[PDB]
Amino acid sequence: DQAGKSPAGVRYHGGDEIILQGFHWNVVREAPNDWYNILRQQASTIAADGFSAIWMPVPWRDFSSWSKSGGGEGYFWHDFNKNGRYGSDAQLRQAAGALGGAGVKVLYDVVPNHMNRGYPDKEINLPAGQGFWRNDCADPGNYPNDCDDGDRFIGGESDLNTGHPQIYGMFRDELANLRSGYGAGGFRFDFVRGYAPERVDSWMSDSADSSFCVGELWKGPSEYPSWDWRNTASWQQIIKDWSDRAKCPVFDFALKERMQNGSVADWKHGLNGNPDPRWREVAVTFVDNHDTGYSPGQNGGQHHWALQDGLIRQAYAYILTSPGTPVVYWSHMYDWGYGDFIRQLIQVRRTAGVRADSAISFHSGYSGLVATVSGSQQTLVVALNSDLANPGQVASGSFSEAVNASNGQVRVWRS
Ligand SMILES: [Ca+2]
Ligand SMILES: [Ca+2]
Repeated sequence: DQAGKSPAGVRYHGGDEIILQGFHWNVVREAPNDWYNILRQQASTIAADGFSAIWMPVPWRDFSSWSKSGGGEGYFWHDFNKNGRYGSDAQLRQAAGALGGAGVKVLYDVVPNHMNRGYPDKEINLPAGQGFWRNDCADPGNYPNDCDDGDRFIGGESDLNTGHPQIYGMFRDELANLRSGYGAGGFRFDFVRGYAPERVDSWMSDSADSSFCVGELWKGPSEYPSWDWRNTASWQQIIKDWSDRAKCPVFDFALKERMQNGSVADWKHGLNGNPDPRWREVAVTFVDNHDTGYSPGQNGGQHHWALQDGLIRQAYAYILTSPGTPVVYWSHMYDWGYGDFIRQLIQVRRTAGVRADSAISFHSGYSGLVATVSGSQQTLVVALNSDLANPGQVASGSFSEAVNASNGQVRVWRS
């Protein structure tokens, strides 16, 4: 595993990560108080399957509950105590130690934008009237105010002033605590529309400068005011701007938007397909997560923007053979039967030496998506939902078949 920032200082940890999202939405209900135990038992399998990193659930305990129903998943934590719904503090340390010991770096989901302000029994008790909260200031709507330089979560009454020096430092110190005591190799930043991107750069500089970073900016052009250049920008431009200012890789919601709304041919318009390596190498690609996708259990999870059945293998073949940094969803890998296919694709990626900045060229004249990917060791030809017959139609050189699945709807050849 190679470390290192990008030529622009973006914390993509060498560009060679292959990430597992290590939970689904209903874990706290399907495996009560037992998930860290399961992750520890699975650590050697996760490593054998080829993952270099695991995105862990929010480690801060969350005892919220609402009624559709949910709660406890981590995104409405009430303090940093690790004895939450995924397992105990001791069980987390054991899981992180087993994962890191197997070569899987541990990335913690962290939620700075808000906390369960009203929870009656908690270690973090921030009064009103000192500037600790968004709503200490006038709050006319969902946009920055004088106590919060980003957007708000629902009504905003639980949004923290993350730029207040005491609140900034509270998170700074907890990121350091996760690194020194819980084996953190980096962080996944939740709801980054909620606070300044520069604050993520500051947090990482202070507490984990050489670690891996990724932020979730999920905000389409139409959510920006009419005077904001982002209101008429592409999804790529919006998330790339965030990554520039955070010095952090960013989830490729431009690719997700094309997978949900466009054709397979159109998947080339994700951030990870951009011909400028400074653009595509900061993309963190994914098929579904705990929010967009289904989960086992109640209500099928959230499924807010789920990829249809018929495209799952194509989508995994695309992200695992292409630039950017790919993320595999727990339930596709270990619940729903795509594991052997994904295992094969990870081996193909590693054997070809595809990394976050590998070149990718898209070919016209065929149906579907046809791409040539320049790995450090091999060239790949990838044909998804395509009438391409063979790689010699689009590439020079000698090729052999590496993947052929779904009646030829997923084909990969390697040089
Ligand atoms: Ca690395
Ligand atoms: Ca906020």
